[PDB]
Amino acid sequence: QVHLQESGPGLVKPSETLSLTCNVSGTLVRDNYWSWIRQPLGKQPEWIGYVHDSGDTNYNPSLKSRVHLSLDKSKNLVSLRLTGVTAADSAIYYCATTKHGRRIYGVVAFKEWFTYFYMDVWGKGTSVTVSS
Amino acid sequence: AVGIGAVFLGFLGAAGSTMGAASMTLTVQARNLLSGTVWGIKQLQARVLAVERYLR
Amino acid sequence: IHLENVTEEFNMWKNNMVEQMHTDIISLWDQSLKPCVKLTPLCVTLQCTNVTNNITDMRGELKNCSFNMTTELRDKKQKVYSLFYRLDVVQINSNKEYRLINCNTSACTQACPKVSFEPIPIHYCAPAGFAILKCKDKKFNGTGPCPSVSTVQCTHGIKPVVSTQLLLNGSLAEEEVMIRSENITNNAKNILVQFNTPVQINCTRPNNNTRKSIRIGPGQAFYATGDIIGDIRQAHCNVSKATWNETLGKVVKQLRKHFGNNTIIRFANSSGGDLEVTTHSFNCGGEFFYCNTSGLFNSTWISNNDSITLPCRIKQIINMWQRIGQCMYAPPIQGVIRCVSNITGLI
Amino acid sequence: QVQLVQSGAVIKTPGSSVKISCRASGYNFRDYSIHWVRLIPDKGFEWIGWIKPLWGAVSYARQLQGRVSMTRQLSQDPDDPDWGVAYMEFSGLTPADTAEYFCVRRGSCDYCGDFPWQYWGQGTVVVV
Amino acid sequence: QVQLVQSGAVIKTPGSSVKISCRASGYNFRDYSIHWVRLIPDKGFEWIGWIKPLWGAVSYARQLQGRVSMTRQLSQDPDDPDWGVAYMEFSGLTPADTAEYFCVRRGSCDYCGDFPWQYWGQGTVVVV
Amino acid sequence: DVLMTQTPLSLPVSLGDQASISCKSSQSIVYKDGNSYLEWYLQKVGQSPKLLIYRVSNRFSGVPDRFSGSGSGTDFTLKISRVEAEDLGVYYCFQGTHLPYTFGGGTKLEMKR
Amino acid sequence: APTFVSVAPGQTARITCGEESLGSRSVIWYQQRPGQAPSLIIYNNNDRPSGIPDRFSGSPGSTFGTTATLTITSVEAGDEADYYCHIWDSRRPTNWVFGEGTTLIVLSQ
Ligand SMILES: *[C@@H]1O[C@H](CO)[C@@H](O[C@@H]2O[C@H](CO)[C@@H](O[C@@H]3O[C@H](CO[C@H]4O[C@H](CO[C@H]5O[C@H](CO)[C@@H](O)[C@H](O)[C@@H]5O)[C@@H](O)[C@H](O[C@H]5O[C@H](CO)[C@@H](O)[C@H](O)[C@@H]5O[C@H]5O[C@H](CO)[C@@H](O)[C@H](O)[C@@H]5O)[C@@H]4O)[C@@H](O)[C@H](O[C@H]4O[C@H](CO)[C@@H](O)[C@H](O)[C@@H]4O[C@H]4O[C@H](CO)[C@@H](O)[C@H](O)[C@@H]4O)[C@@H]3O)[C@H](O)[C@H]2NC(C)=O)[C@H](O)[C@H]1NC(C)=O
Ligand SMILES: *[C@@H]1O[C@H](CO)[C@@H](O[C@@H]2O[C@H](CO)[C@@H](O[C@@H]3O[C@H](CO[C@H]4O[C@H](CO)[C@@H](O)[C@H](O[C@H]5O[C@H](CO)[C@@H](O)[C@H](O)[C@@H]5O[C@H]5O[C@H](CO)[C@@H](O)[C@H](O)[C@@H]5O)[C@@H]4O)[C@@H](O)[C@H](O[C@H]4O[C@H](CO)[C@@H](O)[C@H](O)[C@@H]4O[C@H]4O[C@H](CO)[C@@H](O)[C@H](O)[C@@H]4O)[C@@H]3O)[C@H](O)[C@H]2NC(C)=O)[C@H](O)[C@H]1NC(C)=O
Ligand SMILES: *[C@@H]1O[C@H](CO)[C@@H](O[C@@H]2O[C@H](CO)[C@@H](O[C@@H]3O[C@H](CO[C@H]4O[C@H](CO)[C@@H](O)[C@H](O)[C@@H]4O)[C@@H](O)[C@H](O[C@H]4O[C@H](CO)[C@@H](O)[C@H](O)[C@@H]4O[C@H]4O[C@H](CO)[C@@H](O)[C@H](O)[C@@H]4O)[C@@H]3O)[C@H](O)[C@H]2NC(C)=O)[C@H](O)[C@H]1NC(C)=O
Ligand SMILES: *[C@@H]1O[C@H](CO)[C@@H](O[C@@H]2O[C@H](CO)[C@@H](O[C@@H]3O[C@H](CO[C@H]4O[C@H](CO)[C@@H](O)[C@H](O)[C@@H]4O)[C@@H](O)[C@H](O[C@H]4O[C@H](CO)[C@@H](O)[C@H](O)[C@@H]4O)[C@@H]3O)[C@H](O)[C@H]2NC(C)=O)[C@H](O)[C@H]1NC(C)=O
Ligand SMILES: *[C@@H]1O[C@H](CO)[C@@H](O[C@@H]2O[C@H](CO)[C@@H](O[C@@H]3O[C@H](CO)[C@@H](O)[C@H](O[C@H]4O[C@H](CO)[C@@H](O)[C@H](O)[C@@H]4O)[C@@H]3O)[C@H](O)[C@H]2NC(C)=O)[C@H](O)[C@H]1NC(C)=O
Ligand SMILES: *[C@@H]1O[C@H](CO)[C@@H](O[C@@H]2O[C@H](CO)[C@@H](O[C@@H]3O[C@H](CO)[C@@H](O)[C@H](O)[C@@H]3O)[C@H](O)[C@H]2NC(C)=O)[C@H](O)[C@H]1NC(C)=O
Ligand SMILES: *[C@@H]1O[C@H](CO)[C@@H](O[C@@H]2O[C@H](CO)[C@@H](O[C@@H]3O[C@H](CO)[C@@H](O)[C@H](O)[C@@H]3O)[C@H](O)[C@H]2NC(C)=O)[C@H](O)[C@H]1NC(C)=O
Ligand SMILES: *[C@@H]1O[C@H](CO)[C@@H](O[C@@H]2O[C@H](CO)[C@@H](O[C@@H]3O[C@H](CO)[C@@H](O)[C@H](O)[C@@H]3O)[C@H](O)[C@H]2NC(C)=O)[C@H](O)[C@H]1NC(C)=O
Ligand SMILES: *[C@@H]1O[C@H](CO)[C@@H](O[C@@H]2O[C@H](CO)[C@@H](O[C@@H]3O[C@H](CO)[C@@H](O)[C@H](O)[C@@H]3O)[C@H](O)[C@H]2NC(C)=O)[C@H](O)[C@H]1NC(C)=O
Ligand SMILES: *[C@@H]1O[C@H](CO)[C@@H](O[C@@H]2O[C@H](CO)[C@@H](O)[C@H](O)[C@H]2NC(C)=O)[C@H](O)[C@H]1NC(C)=O
Ligand SMILES: *[C@@H]1O[C@H](CO)[C@@H](O[C@@H]2O[C@H](CO)[C@@H](O)[C@H](O)[C@H]2NC(C)=O)[C@H](O)[C@H]1NC(C)=O
Ligand SMILES: *[C@@H]1O[C@H](CO)[C@@H](O[C@@H]2O[C@H](CO)[C@@H](O)[C@H](O)[C@H]2NC(C)=O)[C@H](O)[C@H]1NC(C)=O
Ligand SMILES: *[C@@H]1O[C@H](CO)[C@@H](O)[C@H](O)[C@H]1NC(C)=O
Repeated sequence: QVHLQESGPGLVKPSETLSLTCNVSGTLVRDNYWSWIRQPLGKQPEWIGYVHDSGDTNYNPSLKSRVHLSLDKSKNLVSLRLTGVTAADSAIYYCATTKHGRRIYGVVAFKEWFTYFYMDVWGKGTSVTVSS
Repeated sequence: AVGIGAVFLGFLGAAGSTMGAASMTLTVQARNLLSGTVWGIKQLQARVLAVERYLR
Repeated sequence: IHLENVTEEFNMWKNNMVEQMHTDIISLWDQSLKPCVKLTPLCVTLQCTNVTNNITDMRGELKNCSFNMTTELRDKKQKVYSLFYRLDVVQINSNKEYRLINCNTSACTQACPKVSFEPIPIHYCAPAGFAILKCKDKKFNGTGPCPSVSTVQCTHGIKPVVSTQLLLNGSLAEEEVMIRSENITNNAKNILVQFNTPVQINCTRPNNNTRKSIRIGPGQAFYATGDIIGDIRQAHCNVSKATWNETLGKVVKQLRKHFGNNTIIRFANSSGGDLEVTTHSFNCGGEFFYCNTSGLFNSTWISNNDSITLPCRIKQIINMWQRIGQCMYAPPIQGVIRCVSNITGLI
Repeated sequence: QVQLVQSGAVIKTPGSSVKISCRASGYNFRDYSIHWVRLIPDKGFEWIGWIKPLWGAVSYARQLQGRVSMTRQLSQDPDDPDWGVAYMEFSGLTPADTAEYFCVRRGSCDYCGDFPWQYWGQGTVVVV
Repeated sequence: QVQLVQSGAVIKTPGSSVKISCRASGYNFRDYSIHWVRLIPDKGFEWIGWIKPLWGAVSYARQLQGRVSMTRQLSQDPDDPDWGVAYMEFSGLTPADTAEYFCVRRGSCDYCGDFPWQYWGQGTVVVV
Repeated sequence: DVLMTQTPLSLPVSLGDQASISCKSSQSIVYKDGNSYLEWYLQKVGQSPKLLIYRVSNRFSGVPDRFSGSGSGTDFTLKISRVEAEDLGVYYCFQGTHLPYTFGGGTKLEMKR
Repeated sequence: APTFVSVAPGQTARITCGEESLGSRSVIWYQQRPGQAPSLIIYNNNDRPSGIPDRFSGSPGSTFGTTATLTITSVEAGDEADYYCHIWDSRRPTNWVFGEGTTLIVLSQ
């Protein structure tokens, strides 16, 4: 049983920085692996990035330029930092853990496997609407 | 079983036996000496070489 | 016809029958390519891209090449795509621009798929006037007197394989593993080894191809690798690790006789050179593998379940026996193929 | 006849690598082995390695592995199928390798072995 | 081996025409004759006609002329010179022709005649 | 040399069942006659060994019809129809073409209890 | 663009989502209730976690040239929500955006 929740400004001007939070309940942050999901209304969701422990972090190839993340190690939260909000950022933001597995299809010593992530639980979501 | 005597009436079987015992089975080496598109030319040339050697 | 009380000096190194066989196989192998289609018009500028794959930025190994090609009529032409391996295209100097590797020296006849490559046993019947002797001594070294010979009119079953690092399906010795040489203290001569127990090898190619016919010319059809359905997976070979350790134990037990009982026999991989003398070459269902064998030949030997994988690379064009201007284009074959072989010995 | 032309003399620095081209002409180069040997002054001869130019299978001395590489270049035109080139690249040079390097070919006889060396190169002088 | 694949079962109307494709594979199709035969239930066997696929010379039964036609298709590529196709188009269908149609090939022996039928088709069920 | 092996090595078979033992030939055994010269041997203990059948098909005179043999040049076997007490003994496979003449190992049919 | 599949309550409902298969796949199905976050239902091609019943079914991911399908048996009112596919293809690169969500609706409201 977990309970996770973010807290941001929710009312953002274009060309502005942005930040969010991740409280913990049931499980701390150093154990599991964390991700970020956004969803515009009437659209399929979009999976921004994921962070591991010990600095393993990967992002979108589209959002590779601007977004930056970190953890809050002593205070037991997860941060976020986005750069240059435009009209294509109005989406309800989420928080989620992730569990990863291998799907081996061939000879293991020839690197013929690939990790696949899946979101076991979910946050409750906050609307961060861009405000011109 | 075939029998060891079929060695001596066989081809070249008396090659290790003595000179007084090869003369009885001496005709088998005489008989098996004769009878027995590039590949056709090779086999034809070998066969006419064998019959020229026998005729010499 | 087993003879008796007879001694004939044998010498396999100065033998002439092996030289006649090496001439006859080359001449007949050239005689089994003249009716097939010469692949002159396919030698053309290729425009190639990467095959559809999650490319990782560390391997090529497949190329998706589009090019112009003539049709049944002489006037018209058609854009057509194929899949070539990376060892057959060379970047001549947007998407890149390649050519085949044989185009610099000689166009090459492809092999008609009605012609199989598999060996059938070849006997050698002696002609009239001559005869063929046969050693039967189980401890026959290779050179010197064999004190138990037997004349025969026609030789045993010899299946012609083609292989470089370690010979396959080769009549194995009976009492124990044997080694053979000419002068063992000489370096230029190879040291042949014939086993007692056949260690087993399994080789395969997991890529499910799709053979596709392209008409180069009227009456001439070209067979191209059309598509890779399924998954992109590298070709490999497997031997049993326990039996291979046991078989190297046998050959190390045999090699210590000629060199002294207190020596450190160790096995290394190949020193280098061209492709098909370092790697392990053979054919498998009509398609030529090249398998890296560093995974077998690393050990050391002092005086007192699993299976080894080893990767394989594939060429479609081959140049065996290294002539001036003759290669051939082995056409791809439909579906996943695999073949099983006993290892008779190694060189 | 049989001719073994080499490249000229060369001056190298310690730590560098030298490449010597033994061009062979007059026989079928795809048949007979090429050997490499070096005369160290006031130390004698020393063998280096052999190469069989049908494929390029090579072997080297034990105390020179990790330092020497040998390649070859066949002739692909059918109008001159005889000539060929051997290449030796000797790396890890020390001042002890100031020597004179030779490429040789086998005896041409059917009775002679492999190491009796009939034909010789002109001699590459290497000074480190 | 010798294989004689046919087409599947078919349902036709009275007055229509049926086409059945006997594909043959495993021997040289330009040599041996193909025959067609039909099993009528509770009436026995009945021969239909033969076809020699070297040119396509055919013959039919007397009580089936004006109703049946047979063609063939050779293989023209030299990479697969063996396989071939036979076609039977049976017209003027009545409910009496509800039957099971077979294509056959000759015996492969040099002693056997023409009508001893070694290899058989899988069986096309025709219901009018 | 054309040594053979015998599969299996000992079968205790009850009185009235079928026993079948095979011998496998490394080289083929074919003479200029065409008939594969192999013999089947039985030896009751402390005696001289008899002959069970000839080549594959012909039979040694003075032997009942409770013995049959089969083979096709490469690997050979028997079938014994009914078991007696005299069928105790040691069995062998013997070659007749190439020198030296090889043998099988030897099987001992036993009783069941 | 969200396609509608409608079936009687108690029947089977099938959902297709995403590009046709090229390599070996690992599909992941979600479930979006209106006004909430998603909720995972299938995590491997067919395996499902605890708390989600076995009346759901996934297409196996060892078939090439097909489409990833989710099969629902014995539909109900609580299962009337949106679905999402997320394919990890061993040949095509990383999908950073989910498939098109087909809204599931049941008749006789
Ligand atoms: C030369 O030698 C080399 C090496 O010696 C050979 O290389 C091998 O080649 C194989 C094929 O070429 C290749 O096989 C792969 O293996 C895949 C990996 O499988 C392993 O991992 C499975 C998952 O692990 C889970 O469990 C562990 C703890 O147990 C956890 O830690 C993990 O986190 C996972 O939760 C594991 O299940 C599996 O074990 C099974 O197989 C054993 C074999 O004896 C059984 O003893 C054991 O009990 C397991 O059996 C389960 O699974 C089988 C599946 O076949 C099932 O029948 C049983 O009932 C039982 O449920 C391994 O340990 C594997 O994933 C691959 O199989 C999937 O992909 C193929 C692709 O076509 C499908 O056809 C296949 O059906 C299967 O799909 C299934 O799963 C999909 C994904 O979930 C699903 O979508 C689909 O619907 C199916 O349900 C395939 O077998 C070897 O990996 C490879 N390497 C090695 C080291 O062996 C080489 O082949 C040799 N060369 C030659 C010529 O022979
Ligand atoms: C070292 O030695 C070993 C031992 O020989 C070598 O391994 C062999 O390599 C061969 C490769 O050259 C390989 O041969 C291929 O086999 C393929 C598999 O299919 C065969 O095997 C199955 C199962 O074993 C068998 O069921 C099939 O047919 C049997 O039944 C028919 C009856 O109709 C018989 O006619 C047939 O002979 C066989 O008989 C079996 O049963 C009888 C008893 O009744 C026994 O007495 C027999 O011994 C046997 O067990 C298959 O025969 C197969 O796909 C390959 O055939 C394709 O390729 C050849 C060209 O080589 C071509 O002529 C064929 O027509 C066919 O091509 C067509 O189909 C393709 C696919 O659709 C298509 O792409 C083509 O275009 C054509 O249309 C071929 O026969 C052999 O199997 C293995 N041995 C083993 C045990 O696996 C090893 O290679 C050697 N090492 C080296 C380095 O060479
Ligand atoms: C090696 O490299 C070659 C190129 O050098 C490559 O060939 C090309 O492959 C691609 C696929 O990767 C082909 O592109 C597809 O072509 C098909 C077939 O086109 C026919 O149909 C169109 C319809 O308008 C006709 O106009 C045309 O004349 C053809 O008759 C198209 O159907 C494909 O469209 C689908 O994919 C698009 C991708 O964006 C989608 O946007 C689109 O909506 C289509 O999707 C629909 O159909 C899918 C298939 O049914 C279905 O899965 C979807 O769900 C959806 O319903 C696409 O244009 C291209 O044509 C090939 N070129 C040639 C010359 O053949 C090889 O594939 C490559 N091989 C390897 C192994 O790397
Ligand atoms: C494959 O196996 C064959 C054997 O079937 C080997 O052939 C012979 O090998 C033996 C030893 O392995 C060689 O024998 C040596 O010969 C020396 C020369 O003397 C002989 O010749 C002279 C005339 O030239 C005769 O007068 C004399 O009587 C001999 O017949 C001997 O001097 C050697 O003596 C060794 O033993 C004594 C004591 O035991 C020592 O004091 C010596 O120092 C020495 O060690 C020895 O007897 C023989 O020459 C080989 N013959 C041939 C034709 O080769 C092959 O060598 C082998 N090949 C491979 C590749 O494995
Ligand atoms: C399709 O192929 C791509 C190939 O780039 C593949 O992307 C990579 O996947 C792996 C695993 O999913 C990612 O994770 C790596 O592997 C382990 C995981 O624990 C880590 O040790 C790695 O860290 C090393 O590499 C980092 C980047 O090089 C370094 O920053 C780090 O310090 C370590 O050296 C690493 O996390 C890997 O990040 C991606 N690559 C990229 C560029 O994102 C993808 O998974 C494949 N997808 C499918 C569906 O097959
Ligand atoms: C390797 O790839 C080939 C094709 O490139 C695969 O062959 C295909 O296999 C299927 C079934 O095994 C064949 O049958 C088809 O089945 C469907 C099922 O509904 C049916 O609707 C079709 O009409 C057809 O009968 C299919 O014909 C065959 N493809 C061809 C071109 O013959 C093969 O399965 C693959 N093998 C591996 C090991 O990956
Ligand atoms: C025999 O074994 C040795 C090592 O046990 C092999 O040497 C290895 O050769 C490869 C290249 O042939 C080296 O790979 C490296 O690749 C990277 C990326 O391309 C490149 O940047 C390097 O310069 C180098 O080429 C590898 O380092 C090397 N290993 C050692 C220890 O030197 C040798 O290839 C084996 N022989 C055969 C025939 O396989
Ligand atoms: C030839 O055989 C030797 C074994 O004698 C192979 O050495 C083995 O190399 C692998 C990695 O290349 C070792 O695995 C790992 O090594 C690290 C040390 O870096 C070790 O700490 C790990 O626990 C792990 O084992 C392996 O241990 C090593 N074998 C031994 C006995 O130490 C060598 O790789 C082989 N050559 C080739 C080309 O495969
Ligand atoms: C490679 O050499 C091995 C020898 O270790 C060969 O294995 C053995 O081959 C013989 C005949 O080829 C097999 O005998 C068979 O016995 C069965 C018993 O019912 C019979 O039905 C067959 O007609 C045949 O007589 C023997 O079982 C087999 N041994 C094993 C362990 O498999 C092997 O055939 C050679 N070739 C290859 C490609 O591996
Ligand atoms: C095809 O594959 C090649 C080889 O990976 C790609 O070319 C370069 O690959 C390296 C990685 O080894 C990258 O660092 C370079 O950026 C690549 N070059 C370019 C121009 O992208 C190549 O990108 C692949 N794709 C195509 C379309 O050629
Ligand atoms: C035939 O073409 C090949 C392929 O380009 C040539 O081989 C290359 O030659 C250049 C310069 O001679 C070298 O830098 C490359 O390393 C060579 N590559 C390979 C794979 O060998 C070859 O020289 C050409 N030969 C002729 C006679 O034109
Ligand atoms: C090579 O392949 C053959 C055939 O797949 C393997 O032989 C079988 O191996 C399995 C276990 O992997 C056994 O259960 C079977 O009884 C074997 N059958 C036969 C006829 O031998 C063989 O094991 C493979 N060799 C290696 C080294 O993996
Ligand atoms: C070498 O050692 C083996 C040990 O098996 C012994 O049989 C043999 O006689 C020894 N030979 C010599 C020359 O020491």
